[PDB]
Amino acid sequence: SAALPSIQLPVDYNNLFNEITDFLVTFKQDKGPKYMAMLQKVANRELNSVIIDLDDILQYQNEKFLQGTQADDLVSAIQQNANHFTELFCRAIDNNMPLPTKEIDYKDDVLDVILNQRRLRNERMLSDRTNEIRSENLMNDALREVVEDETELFPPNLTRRYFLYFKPLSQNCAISSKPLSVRQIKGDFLGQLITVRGIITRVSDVKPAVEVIAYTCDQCGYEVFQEVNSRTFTPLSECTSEECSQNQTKGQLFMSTRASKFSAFQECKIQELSQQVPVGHIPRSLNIHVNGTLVRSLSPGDIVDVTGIFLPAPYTGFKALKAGLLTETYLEAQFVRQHKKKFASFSLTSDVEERVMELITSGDVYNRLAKSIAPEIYGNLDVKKALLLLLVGGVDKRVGDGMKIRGDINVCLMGDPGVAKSQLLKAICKISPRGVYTTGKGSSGVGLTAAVMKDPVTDEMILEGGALVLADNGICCIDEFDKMDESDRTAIHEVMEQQTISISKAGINTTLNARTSILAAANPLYGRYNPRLSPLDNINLPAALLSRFDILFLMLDIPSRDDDEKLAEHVTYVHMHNKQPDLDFTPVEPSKMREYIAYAKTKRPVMSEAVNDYVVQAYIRLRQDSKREMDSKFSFGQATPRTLLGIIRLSQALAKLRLADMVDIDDVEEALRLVRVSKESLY
Amino acid sequence: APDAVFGDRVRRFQEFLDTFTSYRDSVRSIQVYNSNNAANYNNILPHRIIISLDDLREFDRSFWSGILVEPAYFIPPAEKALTDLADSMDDVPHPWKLSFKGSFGAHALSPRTLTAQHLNKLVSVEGIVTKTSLVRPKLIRSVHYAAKTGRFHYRDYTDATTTLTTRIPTPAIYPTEDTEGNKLTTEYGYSTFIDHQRITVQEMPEMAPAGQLPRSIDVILDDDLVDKTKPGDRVNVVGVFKSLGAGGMNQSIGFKTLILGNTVYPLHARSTGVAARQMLTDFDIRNINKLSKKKDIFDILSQSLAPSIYGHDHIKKAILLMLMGGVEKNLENGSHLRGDINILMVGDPSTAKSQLLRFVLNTASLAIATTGRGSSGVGLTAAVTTDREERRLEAGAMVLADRGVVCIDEFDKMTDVDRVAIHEVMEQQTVTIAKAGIHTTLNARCSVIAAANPVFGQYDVNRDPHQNIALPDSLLSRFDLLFVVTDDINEIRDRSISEHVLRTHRYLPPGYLEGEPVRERLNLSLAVDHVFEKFNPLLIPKLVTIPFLRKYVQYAKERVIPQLTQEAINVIVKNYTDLRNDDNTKKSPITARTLETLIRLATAHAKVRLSKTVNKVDAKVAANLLRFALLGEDI
Amino acid sequence: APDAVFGDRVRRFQEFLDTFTSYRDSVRSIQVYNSNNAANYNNILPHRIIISLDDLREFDRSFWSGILVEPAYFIPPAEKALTDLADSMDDVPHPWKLSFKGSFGAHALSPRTLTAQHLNKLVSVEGIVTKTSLVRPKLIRSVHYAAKTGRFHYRDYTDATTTLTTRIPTPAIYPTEDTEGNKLTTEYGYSTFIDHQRITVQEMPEMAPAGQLPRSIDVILDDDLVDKTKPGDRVNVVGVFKSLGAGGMNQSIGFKTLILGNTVYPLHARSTGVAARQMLTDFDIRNINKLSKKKDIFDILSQSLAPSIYGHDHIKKAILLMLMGGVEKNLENGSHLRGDINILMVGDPSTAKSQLLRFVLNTASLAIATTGRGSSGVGLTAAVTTDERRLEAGAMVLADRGVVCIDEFDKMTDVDRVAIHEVMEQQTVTIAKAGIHTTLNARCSVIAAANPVFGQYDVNRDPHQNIALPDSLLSRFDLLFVVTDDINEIRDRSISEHVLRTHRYLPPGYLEGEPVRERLNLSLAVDHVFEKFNPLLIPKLVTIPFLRKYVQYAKERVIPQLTQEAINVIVKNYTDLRNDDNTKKSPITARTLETLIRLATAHAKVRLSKTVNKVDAKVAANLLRFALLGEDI
Ligand SMILES: Nc1ncnc2c1ncn2[C@@H]1O[C@H](COP(=O)(O)OP(=O)(O)O)[C@@H](O)[C@H]1O
Ligand SMILES: Nc1ncnc2c1ncn2[C@@H]1O[C@H](COP(=O)(O)OP(=O)(O)O)[C@@H](O)[C@H]1O
Ligand SMILES: Nc1ncnc2c1ncn2[C@@H]1O[C@H](COP(=O)(O)OP(=O)(O)O)[C@@H](O)[C@H]1O
Ligand code: BEF
Ligand code: BEF
Ligand code: BEF
Ligand SMILES: [Mg+2]
Ligand SMILES: [Mg+2]
Ligand SMILES: [Mg+2]
Ligand SMILES: [Zn+2]
Repeated sequence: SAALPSIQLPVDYNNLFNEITDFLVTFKQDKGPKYMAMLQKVANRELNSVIIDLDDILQYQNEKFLQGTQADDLVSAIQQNANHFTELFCRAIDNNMPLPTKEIDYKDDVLDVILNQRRLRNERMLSDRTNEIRSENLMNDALREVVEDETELFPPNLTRRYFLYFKPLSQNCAISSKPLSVRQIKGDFLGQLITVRGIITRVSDVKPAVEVIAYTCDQCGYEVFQEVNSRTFTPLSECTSEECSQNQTKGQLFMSTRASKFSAFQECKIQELSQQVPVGHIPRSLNIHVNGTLVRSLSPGDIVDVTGIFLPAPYTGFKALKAGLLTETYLEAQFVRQHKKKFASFSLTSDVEERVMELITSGDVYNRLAKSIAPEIYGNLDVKKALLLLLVGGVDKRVGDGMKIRGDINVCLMGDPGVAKSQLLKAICKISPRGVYTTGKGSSGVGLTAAVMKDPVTDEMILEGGALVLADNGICCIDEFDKMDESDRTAIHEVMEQQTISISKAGINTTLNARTSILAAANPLYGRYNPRLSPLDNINLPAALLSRFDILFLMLDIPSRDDDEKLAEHVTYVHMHNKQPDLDFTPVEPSKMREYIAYAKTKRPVMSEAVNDYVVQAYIRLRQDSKREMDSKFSFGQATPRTLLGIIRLSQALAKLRLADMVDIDDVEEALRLVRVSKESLY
Repeated sequence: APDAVFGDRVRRFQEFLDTFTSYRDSVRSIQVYNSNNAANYNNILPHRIIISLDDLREFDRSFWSGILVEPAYFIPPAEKALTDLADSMDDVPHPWKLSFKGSFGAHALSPRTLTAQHLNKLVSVEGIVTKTSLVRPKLIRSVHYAAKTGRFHYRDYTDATTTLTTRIPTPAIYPTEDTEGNKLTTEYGYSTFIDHQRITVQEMPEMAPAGQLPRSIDVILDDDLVDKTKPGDRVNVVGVFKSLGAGGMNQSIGFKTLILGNTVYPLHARSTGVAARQMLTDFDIRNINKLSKKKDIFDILSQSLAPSIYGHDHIKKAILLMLMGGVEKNLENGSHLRGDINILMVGDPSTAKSQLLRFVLNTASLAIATTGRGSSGVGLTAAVTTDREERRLEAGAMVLADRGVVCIDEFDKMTDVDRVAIHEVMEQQTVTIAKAGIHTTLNARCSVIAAANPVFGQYDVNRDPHQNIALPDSLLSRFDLLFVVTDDINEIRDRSISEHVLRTHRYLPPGYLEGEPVRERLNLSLAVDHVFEKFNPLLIPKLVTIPFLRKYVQYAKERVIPQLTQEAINVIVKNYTDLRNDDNTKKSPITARTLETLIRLATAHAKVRLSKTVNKVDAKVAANLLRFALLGEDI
Repeated sequence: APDAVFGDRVRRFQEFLDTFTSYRDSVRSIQVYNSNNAANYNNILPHRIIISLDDLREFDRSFWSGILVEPAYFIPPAEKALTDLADSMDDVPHPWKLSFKGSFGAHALSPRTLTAQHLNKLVSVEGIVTKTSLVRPKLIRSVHYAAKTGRFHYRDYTDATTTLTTRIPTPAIYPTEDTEGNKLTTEYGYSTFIDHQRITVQEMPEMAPAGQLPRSIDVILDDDLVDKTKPGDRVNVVGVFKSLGAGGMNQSIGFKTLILGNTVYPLHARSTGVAARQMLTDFDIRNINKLSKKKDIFDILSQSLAPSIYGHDHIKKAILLMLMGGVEKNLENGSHLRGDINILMVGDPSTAKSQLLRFVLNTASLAIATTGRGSSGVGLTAAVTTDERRLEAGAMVLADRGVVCIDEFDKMTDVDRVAIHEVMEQQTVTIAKAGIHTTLNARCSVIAAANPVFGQYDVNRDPHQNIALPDSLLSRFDLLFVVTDDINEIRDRSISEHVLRTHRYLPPGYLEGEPVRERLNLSLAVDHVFEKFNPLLIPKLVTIPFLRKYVQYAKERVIPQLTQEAINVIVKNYTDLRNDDNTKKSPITARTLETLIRLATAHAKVRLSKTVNKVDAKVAANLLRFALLGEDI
């Protein structure tokens, strides 16, 4: 024992194992014990994931401590050596696994039937050996240990289907609770359970990762399983089972993919946020190995607090730079919490139902939501309504023939410098769950190219998406629209209309799918608007591009002794107290905003005959009026078939805001009012 | 096996430590701070100490020379002595390590002069960091658990770069199984991992031989010294110049050489990312507090910015307010309100605009100097480098000038495309990449000052200012103060200028002779006698020394966080409304940015007066500055 | 590399030592004795302590079984704990080593039964020492000196034997040069050397099977254990049964197996070289003195020797005096005077001459039994091996300060008695043979038995024809007794009842018909005063181990001196013995005067008197008169 000394460590693992078993058996304060019920669910093949909440463990410890029984800080020990406790917990699950209440049908998946076969074979082996030893004629209490020693069966790891994950202790309980930036993940935290907060940039495709590879040796009829615990491994040549290694028979062994064990694997990559980066540095990234059923829970551009185990890996760089046992580090994901919930993930659960109806009962949800976005901005309310309509979005129509209507709004915010267009765009970026704040020129040139590159993890030549693809089903928030290269405007044409990007350059011959709603802020030609020039000559947008904008605000700056002092008082209040001036007003919290908007999105209102008759009359009068003064100094181009379609989209989204599931005349009247007042600031 | 000479050196160093009680006091401070932070939670400050090599040379020439020229044999005894002193001192229930500062004599080198005849010696190399390997932890001790026996086993690990002495090379294999043969499971979180970072120091371009390829040396930083600096900094890395490897002598061209890091000193140089902090003694803070009481404090400070330059007092006041800056405001919804003020100078040639820019570069804590087109739009902001080792991000000028100043010169010569990319940095104080699959928002909270001659060479009174400036209206809006200066031929003013210039040129530095040429000083300040200056080119105010002004700015920026008051708010609102609704052909367009800059200038003046609140006088002074900038009114 | 198991064993043994304070007190006594010895100079007890394994078994069964089964992992922790205890106690500004006594269960073996299954286990072997290597020093640390620098360098050596656990093999290279190439001058007198001796233990002849080759084991002794035994001793060596070397497993028939020595015990046995020392408690000393205050103490002790032997009271008194012995005089110039009493018993068959000799053999502190023709003059004195030419100590040399019991003295060859002359008188053995000129020292007292020449002592002929021995040899013997088996009805009867009473003797706990089992009685060399059963049935009879204690105490403590009243009595008795003719059984020489003085001194010893009085001289004269004249008062 000279080579390997020993240490007196405060932790004990058998007592902790017994505590773990007790907690699993007898935790029910959250129809019987919660985790026993979950295990029963898993036995019936209904569930393939087991989430052990550390909050439950803390509550169990605390309740056992009040009654008098001393309980070791199992939660602290998990927070210190989480990797070993995963094995402890899976062994405990195997020791308490309930019997299935429904047997194996033909609808069940292959892994379940293979595991059932393995369990039946293990039981048959054990019973056969027990029968043989009983017939040898030498009580089952003694016989069971002997049979277990003399038997060769399927190990528990290869007979379990559930995946096991932890959940960090919540911050409201008062180290896993505190979210840490990537820079603060030093070498001290290795092996613990930590929560890293940051943006997700790159997510690989789901590929099968080998846990244990199964070989078949038909000469001796044995299945041999080689565990794999690295990026690479080596196959076998001689059957290492007892007979082929012992007898003169040398059995050839072959791999079996179906019999082997795999796991869904994804090498994500989280990145530091702008708030966490210190002064003068640039964000750095940390690799995440998402494994098991947790795959596809992370997408690029997400802002998440991934909780996982900070495990080391052997050094993978150049050998010359190596000086000692250098270790590369990663984070094995356990639990993922999204800062901004996705719109496509909305379920009207009773609690979401109550927060939502409380918003409904507030009355005037449309105006309250409109004034809610960016409260620090004063007096720009029609633009806020338009942006809310942009967030809600119309209804996509795909007729049986194949025609597809956009169903999304494309808003522009042309106006003078210093009217808080960029701050409106940044606010919308805050409320919106997905959206890129693309701005300026040059940077956009490669942010829409979407070219092809090889992924390091799988060696796949995955295409890289630009800003617009990353903003799929989001808001593109393009800033400084007028100062941006014409080459990208050519792509913006097709993105706005067809919702897809067609690329036919060298190496790429595909058509990207980019369903996006574009918000554009820009200055007119010659900077400040000149009233002497016609609006079309001063907006500078070509008639094709301008047609795609459902609403094009003017936001002209016209000084006045009253509005100027109103704005000045508002801004000075915002500076002197970090809050909107309005005492009686209640700015809705952004989470409630997102929730209501998400509920609204599910509704898909349709049209009524009176509504479409009114819309047709409006379109006729708009077309004739546009034709009349198309050559005047107050012209706004010529109305196009899209202009009605925009009216349709705004009316449908307004109906979605009332959740009316059917459009009324008032919605159309408000939509026409918005479209008309979008141009009334130039008088 | 114990060694007698080792113990003798240990005793000598303990005697040295007892002689200079400053180090003992510093160790006590470290330990009490760590204990207090432990008690507060029922930043741990690292186990390190700084040794003044001058003090050691005074105490014992033999020991000082031994550390300097034979560090592998002298440093470990001193470290053990320090560890024993810490253990004895720590009456309250990981060895300590040394760090060295002082004059290294002939061993103060640069990566060009680092020849083999300095090997195995303590050296102090200075240069610019160019590469920083990402911090990869190193495994020094691995704890394993044996399931069968239920006991924990450990093994210690080491390599050549860990130990200054050459410990006997023993292979370090990982304990897969126990002595009895039982399976062993690794116990992370109980194993001890230590950080490790390789940084490369290149000779500074300020003193590199022009036109020749550079020379680089690798530095291995471990533990507390990791992540101490970033690429593009200036460092003074003192450490043992170790030589490693077999040198190819073993049957497989030279020996691999590197510097084991003992101390890293980020060095402040003009137009570099390293900020220039200064030590504030209680005497200095007392002087600052006393001087802040005067009513003419703003004038006194403003006069001291550019004593050489005659006049331009309003410009100097604006520059001082820029150096103080405003308070940036962050709200719950996520909106960020600019708290930095930008100044643009437009005027005739030889109006001392470039001189003011150079002084701002020379006096701010963190300033970056750029020219018109030498720093392109890629040079400013930031852009992806597409490095093959992949798609790294390189911070341009403005990102490196976070919480600092950017001194752009010849703003008019800038490309239109270059000035397109500057809008977001000016207003939103962020740089968005959104390029090549990289979506990032770097933080660039920089204050921009620019000088640019009018398009017609000399400002044209006959033409309107819109024709002369030729800058986009948005860019002019983003600039808080747009000063339009001129070279006007006036007898009295010009003869006063001549008097001042001839007075300035007739200056003899105190430690100099008449015909003695002035020797250039690099002045690489390290990021860590009276207040008033007797010499004055302009005569009778009291002018403060530039280092004292730097101390004043450093104190005011950190200590004071002013807040607005209703009294100041009324004045600001009245001034804003009067400016917006009165037409007097102002030089700049008047928008809500004018209100914002009124607020920020009032806040800056409040910071100058060291006031916790913004008062009426600050609002009046800010309005006066703005009116001087636009109308030209001066009272 | 600190270890948790090692530290826990260390603290467990420290708790054990704290529990049984006797070991702590012994360590304190050793320390204070060494300090006092250093104090007198402005012997050194070794840093060793004896542990009773029984107390360890009682205190901690697990640790006890660990020591016995796997001593490699248990003895070093115990030694470290003991060293820590000694350092802590030694507050006044070389590790301690550990030794064991007690029962070893199934590990108490002989060299025949040391099968390989006992390897790496603390064994207690018993046997006879055949070969002892020379006590050689072993280099463990070598202090060198660099002439140029002036700094002393040192290195520490080790080998598999000196440590129980296998250490990583570091070749022993003697430092000839400094690290910088400077020449080094070895500093003897500063480097440390440890005595090393190997002894071979062979199966004990008493317990060995007869007619089969013996089996032997090798014992490695170290430091204070060296030279604690003499070849031919019976020892109980306890230590680890370690196996050393690759044992041919590494390419060049078993493994080198030896017993590393932890403790060696010279085992006293019948007719061996080792003496038997009895511990004298203060209770024993008080009883001894109190019994010495008795009047007929000489009679009480003499009657206590052979109660099962009727009569021969004067022979018993002579044997008691011989066991006590007289004082030895070494004059300043160099001359030597014999201080031992020799006894010769010549008598008819079945007069108990041999049984008395066997009693003396079993009860003397150091006795060796020989027969006449079987043991030659080579067996007595000493012999040269010729193997180079080493001396083999014979019977008389081994019995120095002891007793030699020769049987069948009449049968022994004339050459043998020629050899025995000088040993009996001058108490030296001179070799001066084959180029080996040494004078071995053999100061022993001889008791012998011989039949009369005509088979029975026929009183019709003169004593000379019956004795049939040279006159000089009879002069050597201090007391010559002639015992005749004469028919007398009263005496025959009394003898009959005495012998019958002896035969119907029951052990304390044996059945009436149970067979009595013999025991070897291997006493370890370092209940009442009287005996319950007296076969002669009031004069008290002392218990025979108490008699051994009394003899030891008298021999050690008391050295009598002659006084004028005695001188006169002895002078007159010698004169009237010499000048009067009564047909004595022996002629009278100055040796008779020496015998009178020696018997007087022995009697004074018996009374524990620092001086010899008139009564002792009277007793000596009367005993000698009974010896020679055959008559008393
Ligand atoms: N209506 C307004 N409400 C609040 N702040 C405003 C308003 N108009 C302008 N501002 C302020 O003026 C500045 C202009 O912000 P920004 O969004 O960059 O303007 P733009 O993009 O329109 O040029 C900001 O400091 C903003 O807070
Ligand atoms: N008002 C002034 N006071 C002192 N020196 C001045 C003044 N105006 C110009 N100079 C001097 O004239 C030179 C030109 O100044 P510079 O800053 O290079 O001019 P420009 O405005 O063309 O950049 C410098 O040497 C400067 O010291
Ligand atoms: N006086 C006696 N008292 C007791 N037993 C005696 C006596 N004389 C002889 N015996 C017994 O007779 C036997 C012969 O004694 P032993 O010493 O062998 O005689 P020997 O003088 O021929 O050597 C022994 O068993 C001894 O006990
Ligand atoms: F001057 Be703003 F960014 F339109
Ligand atoms: F002639 Be200057 F540098 F504007
Ligand atoms: F017959 Be006996 F042994 F003198
Ligand atoms: Mg903008
Ligand atoms: Mg210039
Ligand atoms: Mg006989
Ligand atoms: Zn096989």
